[PDB]
Amino acid sequence: SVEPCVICQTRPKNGCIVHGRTGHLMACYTCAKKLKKRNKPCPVCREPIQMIVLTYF
Amino acid sequence: EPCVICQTRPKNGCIVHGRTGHLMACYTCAKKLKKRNKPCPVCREPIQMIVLTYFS
Ligand SMILES: [Zn+2]
Ligand SMILES: [Zn+2]
Ligand SMILES: [Zn+2]
Ligand SMILES: [Zn+2]
Repeated sequence: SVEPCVICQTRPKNGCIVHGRTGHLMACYTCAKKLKKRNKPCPVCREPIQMIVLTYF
Repeated sequence: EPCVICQTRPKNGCIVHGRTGHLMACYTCAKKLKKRNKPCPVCREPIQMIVLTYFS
């Protein structure tokens, strides 16, 4: 999607939530860290945030 | 923004090296690069890991 981060609605989607061989790119990196830090699941699949990847194009 | 290699499939292959990832290629072209021991196209750094990427 060409939309911004689902949480802050301002920063770009650059926080790949990675769980196994798939990642879910919906949030910015800082909002993705905030979810993981507060022990929140992946917004898309509600599966635990195994790791977060600062994504660039 | 199609895959830079096959110019057809979407960019869904996150080349991951450390905590940063470079999203320029599709997953199957990204596998092909890693398989053949080719570096990351963007930074020419080793492909540690490839991630099939999907949006919300
Ligand atoms: Zn955000
Ligand atoms: Zn997920
Ligand atoms: Zn491709
Ligand atoms: Zn790279």
